[PDB]
Amino acid sequence: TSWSDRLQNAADMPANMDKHALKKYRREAYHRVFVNRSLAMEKIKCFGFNMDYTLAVYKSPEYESLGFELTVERLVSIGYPQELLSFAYDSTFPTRGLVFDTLYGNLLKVDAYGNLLVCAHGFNFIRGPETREQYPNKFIQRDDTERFYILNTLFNLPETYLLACLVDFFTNCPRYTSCETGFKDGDLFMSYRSMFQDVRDAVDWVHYKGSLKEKTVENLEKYVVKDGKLPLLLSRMKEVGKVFLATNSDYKYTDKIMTYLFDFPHGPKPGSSHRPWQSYFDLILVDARKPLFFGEGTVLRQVDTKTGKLKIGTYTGPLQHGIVYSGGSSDTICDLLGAKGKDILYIGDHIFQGWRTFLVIPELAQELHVWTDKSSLFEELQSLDIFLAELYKHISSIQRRIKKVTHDMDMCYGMMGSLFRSGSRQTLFASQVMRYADLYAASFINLLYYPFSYLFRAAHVLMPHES
Amino acid sequence: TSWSDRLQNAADMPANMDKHALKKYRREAYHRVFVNRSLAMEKIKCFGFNMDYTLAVYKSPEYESLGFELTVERLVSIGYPQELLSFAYDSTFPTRGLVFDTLYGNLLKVDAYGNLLVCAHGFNFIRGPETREQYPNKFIQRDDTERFYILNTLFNLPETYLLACLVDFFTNCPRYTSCETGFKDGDLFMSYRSMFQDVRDAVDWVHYKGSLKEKTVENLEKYVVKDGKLPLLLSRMKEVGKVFLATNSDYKYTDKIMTYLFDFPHGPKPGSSHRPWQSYFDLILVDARKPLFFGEGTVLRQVDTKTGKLKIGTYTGPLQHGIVYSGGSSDTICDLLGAKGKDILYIGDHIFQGWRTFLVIPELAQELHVWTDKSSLFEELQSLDIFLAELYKHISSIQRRIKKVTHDMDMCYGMMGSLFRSGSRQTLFASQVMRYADLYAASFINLLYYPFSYLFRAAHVLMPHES
Amino acid sequence: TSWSDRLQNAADMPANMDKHALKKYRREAYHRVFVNRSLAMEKIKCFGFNMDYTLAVYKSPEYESLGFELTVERLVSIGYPQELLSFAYDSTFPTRGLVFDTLYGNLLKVDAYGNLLVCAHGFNFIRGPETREQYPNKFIQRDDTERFYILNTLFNLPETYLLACLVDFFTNCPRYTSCETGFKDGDLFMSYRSMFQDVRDAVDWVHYKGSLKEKTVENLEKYVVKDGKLPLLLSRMKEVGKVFLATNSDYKYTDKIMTYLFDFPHGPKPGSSHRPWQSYFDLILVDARKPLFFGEGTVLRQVDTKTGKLKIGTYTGPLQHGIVYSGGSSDTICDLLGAKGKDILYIGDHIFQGWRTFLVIPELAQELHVWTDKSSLFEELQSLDIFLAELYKHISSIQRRIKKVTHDMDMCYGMMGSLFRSGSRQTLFASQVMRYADLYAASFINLLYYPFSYLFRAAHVLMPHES
Amino acid sequence: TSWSDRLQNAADMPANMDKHALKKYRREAYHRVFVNRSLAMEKIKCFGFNMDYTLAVYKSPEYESLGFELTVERLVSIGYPQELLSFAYDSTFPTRGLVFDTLYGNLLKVDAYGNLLVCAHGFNFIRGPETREQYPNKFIQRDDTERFYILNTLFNLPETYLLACLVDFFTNCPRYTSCETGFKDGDLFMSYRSMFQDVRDAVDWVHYKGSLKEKTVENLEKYVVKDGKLPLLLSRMKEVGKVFLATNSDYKYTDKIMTYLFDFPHGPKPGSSHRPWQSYFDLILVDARKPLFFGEGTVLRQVDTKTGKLKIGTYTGPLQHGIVYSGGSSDTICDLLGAKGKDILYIGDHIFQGWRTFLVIPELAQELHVWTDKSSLFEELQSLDIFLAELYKHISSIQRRIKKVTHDMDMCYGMMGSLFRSGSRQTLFASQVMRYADLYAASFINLLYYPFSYLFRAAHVLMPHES
Repeated sequence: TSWSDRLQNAADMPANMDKHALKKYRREAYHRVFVNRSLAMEKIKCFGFNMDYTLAVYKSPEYESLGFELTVERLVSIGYPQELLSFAYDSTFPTRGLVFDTLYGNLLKVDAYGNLLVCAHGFNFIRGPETREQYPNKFIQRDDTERFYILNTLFNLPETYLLACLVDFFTNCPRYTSCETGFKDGDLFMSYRSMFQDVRDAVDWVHYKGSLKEKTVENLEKYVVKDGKLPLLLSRMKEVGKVFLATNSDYKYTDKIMTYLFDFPHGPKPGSSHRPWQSYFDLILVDARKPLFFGEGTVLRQVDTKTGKLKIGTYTGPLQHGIVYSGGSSDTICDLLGAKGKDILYIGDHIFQGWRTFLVIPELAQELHVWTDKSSLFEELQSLDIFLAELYKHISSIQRRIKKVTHDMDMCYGMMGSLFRSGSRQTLFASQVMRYADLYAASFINLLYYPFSYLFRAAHVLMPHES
Repeated sequence: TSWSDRLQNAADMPANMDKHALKKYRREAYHRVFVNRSLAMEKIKCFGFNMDYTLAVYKSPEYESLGFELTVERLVSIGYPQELLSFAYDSTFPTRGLVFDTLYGNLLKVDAYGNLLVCAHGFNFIRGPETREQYPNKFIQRDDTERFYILNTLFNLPETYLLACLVDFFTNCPRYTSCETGFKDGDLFMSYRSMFQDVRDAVDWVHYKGSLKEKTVENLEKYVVKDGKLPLLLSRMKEVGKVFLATNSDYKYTDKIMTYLFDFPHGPKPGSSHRPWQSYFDLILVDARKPLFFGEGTVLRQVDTKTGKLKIGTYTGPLQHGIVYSGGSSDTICDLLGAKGKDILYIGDHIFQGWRTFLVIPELAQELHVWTDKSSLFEELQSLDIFLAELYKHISSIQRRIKKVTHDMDMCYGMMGSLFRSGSRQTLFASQVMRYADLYAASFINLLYYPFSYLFRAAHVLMPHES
Repeated sequence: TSWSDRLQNAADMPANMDKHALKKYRREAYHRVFVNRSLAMEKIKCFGFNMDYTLAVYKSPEYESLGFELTVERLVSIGYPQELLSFAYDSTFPTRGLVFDTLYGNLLKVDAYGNLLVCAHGFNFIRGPETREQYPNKFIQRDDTERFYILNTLFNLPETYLLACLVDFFTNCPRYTSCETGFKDGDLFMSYRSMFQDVRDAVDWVHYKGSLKEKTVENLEKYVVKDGKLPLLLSRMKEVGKVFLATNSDYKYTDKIMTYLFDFPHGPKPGSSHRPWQSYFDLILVDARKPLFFGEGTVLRQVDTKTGKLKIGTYTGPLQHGIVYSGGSSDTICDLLGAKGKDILYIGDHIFQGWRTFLVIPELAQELHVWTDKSSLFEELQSLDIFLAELYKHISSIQRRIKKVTHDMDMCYGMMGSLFRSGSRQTLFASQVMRYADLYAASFINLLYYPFSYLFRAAHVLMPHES
Repeated sequence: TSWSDRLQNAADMPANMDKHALKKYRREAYHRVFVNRSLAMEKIKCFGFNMDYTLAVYKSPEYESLGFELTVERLVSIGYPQELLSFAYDSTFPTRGLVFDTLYGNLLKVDAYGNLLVCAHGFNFIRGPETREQYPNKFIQRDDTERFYILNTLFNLPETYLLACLVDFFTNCPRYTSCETGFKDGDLFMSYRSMFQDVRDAVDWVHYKGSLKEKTVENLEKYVVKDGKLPLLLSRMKEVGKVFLATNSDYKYTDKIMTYLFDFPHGPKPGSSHRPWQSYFDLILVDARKPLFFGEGTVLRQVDTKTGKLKIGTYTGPLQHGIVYSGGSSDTICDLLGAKGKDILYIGDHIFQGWRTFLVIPELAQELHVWTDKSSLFEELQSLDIFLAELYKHISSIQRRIKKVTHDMDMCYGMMGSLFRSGSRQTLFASQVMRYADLYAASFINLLYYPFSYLFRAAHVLMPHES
């Protein structure tokens, strides 16, 4: 069961909206909204949305698999060897948030402080003594952005796997000779950095210039989760505040996707008349150019919605319906909606004054199921950790047991472990979720199970001396 | 009782070094080392020290009071009105870590996200509706470094108070007319920013060009804590690894201070021969120029210890005793000591690859005593917070009670509240301690009560969905 | 007669290489190499070449006209009104080096100090009092790169004209209302900056993603000057040093163009066997990414010349023939050729340690012919200028005569005047030629008329007090 | 005869102000204003002045000699060896504008393109083959500001000489061993960069914290040129526009100096009543902080002229007399004077929108006298250069004669040659004068010999192809 199977299983449920129905439903972890920082819902005046992996949850492993194959085909088409065509996408290998080391050709899982949790070269997992040869203190400086690339997004999933496949292919194929920083074909030296750049370029091309969008849109049932509860949540939000869409996609793609997502023989609830997806938003903005959108942005433009092209000129005046914007900035959205900063909840799949944030983490659906299965393994980890400290206070192969249990726990998630941790150690990714997302969940649909004056309450944080 | 009275009270204790003596002593909060991130002491190869507020704990309120009066006298001497001489330092007003808003002339206490916890203009505490006139969402952007200055250090204590005294003086004196961004004397407009810059300049002058050092050094008994347990801890550290000093002070000041700190009729333990302070360090570095020291540093120089002046030339070769360095960088120290990054524990009073860190927070001695007195007040705060969320889930003047209890709790610390929080809300400062200090305590002497293979163990951190 | 007609007329000449034939030929201005800074040819070890407008001189006005029409068609295709299709390229309007002011929608000709020489909004030439309304001291700051874009290159010729056509169209068409900073279509405001960005984007697209290259290469006789003297000069250079090509074009385009340029029934001289264009270069580098090429560059790659695609890997070793590189940097070229800086003459059409520089200015052929026709007009300008200063030393409508003669002289060049001056005032462009080009000429073929040990001699420069 | 003897000789002349008296006086080079760029004096609305080396011309070699000795004494006082006290300042060695290479300890004279004209290590002049060992193409990159320091100002004269004295001392003294990048005293290595930084620090200290100002002001007759024609020129300027002073000096120093400069028993002309120096300026600004003054500046303050200290507050309103400002910016001056950019002539000794510029070059007085003596030597240089090019066109020891004559010409200026050239090659400094100074002269007093509607006329500049 993929995480998107879990989302699609819950998506097939009709909404029972009775008071205690919604109450007993948000006991179940997969349907809860988790809280890093308290947030009074009653004080939210606008709800903003990204499209991709937020409203439009691409099905897994199919969509990753499509991205992977189109990227492989782009690499072959620009000169990569034919053997690449025999790769097939394996959803059990990649974990989101890995670091690619372009110097050595390794994928690294790290904590917030640069400590290495997992190191793999191709499909070989480096450990202990041999890791320290390339990572002296088992440490990487993540802000050496010229060397290390953080594979942070869900669109980075196929290329996470592809990079491993390639290092493995060049490392094991006898045409090639392995080096520390790349590989030779006869006297021809190819660095892992050049190779990483070709992949990155090929992923960009598939998205901006290749057939990814085209192939998605011809089979939306295969590639995109559809949930009848979407128009219901959005119409409920529009009762209590304004709703907006800000997406990086162009207008034609957004329209095709959004039309599919609202394509039910009904509107908010069954039995009601269907309405156009545009009717659910007070403001629709495409070609947003995030993350630049959140800074200086680009000039505000306006789409001719019959042609999908930009108008010559932009409607100057106040917010009125019918209009679709393009570019601009998040500050321009505030001005148009008449609401600033903490009055705004922005719901998206990516971790980037000051809007409140709801982070959708689609993997959380499967992570939650494994987490509860492993509870014993984690509890033992805590005990060993506690007992180890007891020994040092005043033979001591508790360390090897700690190493063993940590591996076992991790393998249940896939080869690169949990998104959020390796054994008792939190990932870079988990720390950034905690620092940057006020609220997070497997799906934003989970908001539907809470009343709109709900006070989301974070646990009181105490310093070590306060506890 | 000042925090430095607490440190000086514990400093008058001889060291009972029996096994269970040290065990039962580090139950008591004021003598514990607190742990943000686990640290195996057995793996530490070098211990590094800042001098000021670390080895040399300046007595409070006397030292702040000396800084304050010399700074006031500098301002008068450069053209400030005579009424400044009737100011007297009040240790109950300043809390460390306040933000001075140079636009409006307010001191602000803030959380890590920019939310205003406390706003005071002079000695008037702005609240609710009137705060929102200048701080629209009750929010400041701390990284607008041209407007906001964070009064982060213990040397900033007198000027925190001085800035308040000045705004209060100009605001209430009838020679002057108040404006939003400063004040007039007839047609003469003086901004709060100019005024803040004069104070900052005057504090710098007192330290670098005035009589602060001179007045300290003529009365060390009045201004500096002396603790006979210092040579004992340091000699214990030198048994298990290397010890170094890196200070911003010049050689003559360091020598005067360090000689006083080792001035006992004995060495490590009573009954042992006294030794020079220099014998306790494998490496001594002065004129360090922190924080530049931690980056590119400056060229490595060497002090002629009979004159206190730089030698022409620097000893190129390996670490040998007798030598005192000047300038250089933290990377140069690693090279000389033959140990990198996580092998090093650096002990200092200020929050700035990668050395482990022990943060000395002298105020923690008094904060800990108030914390335990207020436990009831905090517990009520938690209950109200929890009960408030219960109401919103489905008249509601729980908010006014929350506002009231928060004030009451805060006033026990002084007018600007606790260093670490305002009621249930953590300060910017507390967050930075948690992010940047592996270990922290009221005093580094607390290390003496733990065995040198101790494993300092942080609580396992769980994400909201893991708990 | 276009400048490229002049180049093509001289290109139809066979080379008479007798000693005094070449001597009497380089008396004639159009065949001379002009010298800003002395250069001993005997000391040059390598000759480097850009392709475009250097080896491959695109015919004018045809090539500009092709660029213009493909750019117009791109704008219409993305939403610009149909009336754009009735524009036709006018080679008499643009002068190279104009500044587009994106705030006001004006083309400006300026001197090196920011002084306005010519201001045109669409096809209306603003003068005197009305210029000072938008340019207070008749001055622009060229390094305000967000506002002002310098239309420096020969590829900028069509868009120089296009920008004028567009401002004129929107200004005179009654669908639209004129504003200071753009224009309205009803309530729709379009800024000149947005409009400039669309043009710039459309020019980029025509070059990188549209049919410009395709249409060039299907009719090379119409679009590119062919000169039988090219292989002769290059073979002469290869006798005395190394020859290299560094171009931004990809391999397939370069090969098509370069094959055409060497397509004669003969090699260096008539009667000799034809050889491949590649045989004339010790080093060939494509996808150079200038100007980044001159700094950090990109990784050095290698082209598979049978497919036109990059090889996986790059030949590590010393320079050997057969190899074609891609990317890299100018420092990598030096390493490969074994010659640095002043040992290298780089021949190109664009003004960008330290290679010597030969600047090809194709317009110089027509500018030289007008210059000599206007000699009287310029001489009068000097006299009026001198006589004006005589009056002020001690009614004075010498200023209006100076204004009149300056206009008359300028109109002989086209509407925006000479590339190098407006009357007695030198352009920004002329100053940059003098500062940055050691040698310059209408064509690099002019090198053929000088012996290869020639000492190019600049006039001794004297300061005003030395003269 | 020093350059300041020449200025003081002309300063002893009374002003004969008859029409043709002033006409025949500005035939003589030493009394002319030279013109790089034309400037209509009739269009100038404000005249701005720096103080130092502009209004206050420090006598040479005395003032350099005072700076030198106080700097030497500062170095000894901070640990430099006693032998430094036996240095004596030699005004024949330094030429302004030399580059100190902190890597190798050489002074370099360079042209605008980085070409080495003169290289000296201590007092040894490196030539030919041995220069190329450290400067591969005889070239330095001046914008490598971490390595190369340009000794641009007249205050840099003593330290130019001092740096040479020191390299010579450490190189020839047998306590020390020479290295490529510094020198050893036993095992102690001292780099030339550290040594350069100590000198630079010591020069700064002498100026800001030592006795330079004090020693100047106690003997103004010895250190500062006094010219009775100063009040006359300034009063003439104030007839036709506004006059302002912007200086980096504080108020007390400025007042002492300016009082001395106006200390005559008369005002503008003999026979007229004396007036205070302040009466000659519409605006007086001290503590200007140039060059920051020309950018963002610092806050505008106001001096209490009875105490010399800053007022608390600044007079907000329009320009009125009596007021003395401090800090601020050049934009603030424009606002106060009601005149922008090209309406302003700024007269100073240093080469730094857009004020017109008059550069005072005190050395020009002696340079002009040598220039005319060497006219033959330069004319031969031109002939050899021309004849050399004639040979290469088609044994050739014209090069050694060119090398010889160039040396001979140069030695007439002092050991480091002319400020403006080495033989036929212009210095970096000469190029910057030509690029940045509209007008220049040995003294600004030269303005007195031109009528105030004079049109300063630059020679028409032609490109090589236009001539």
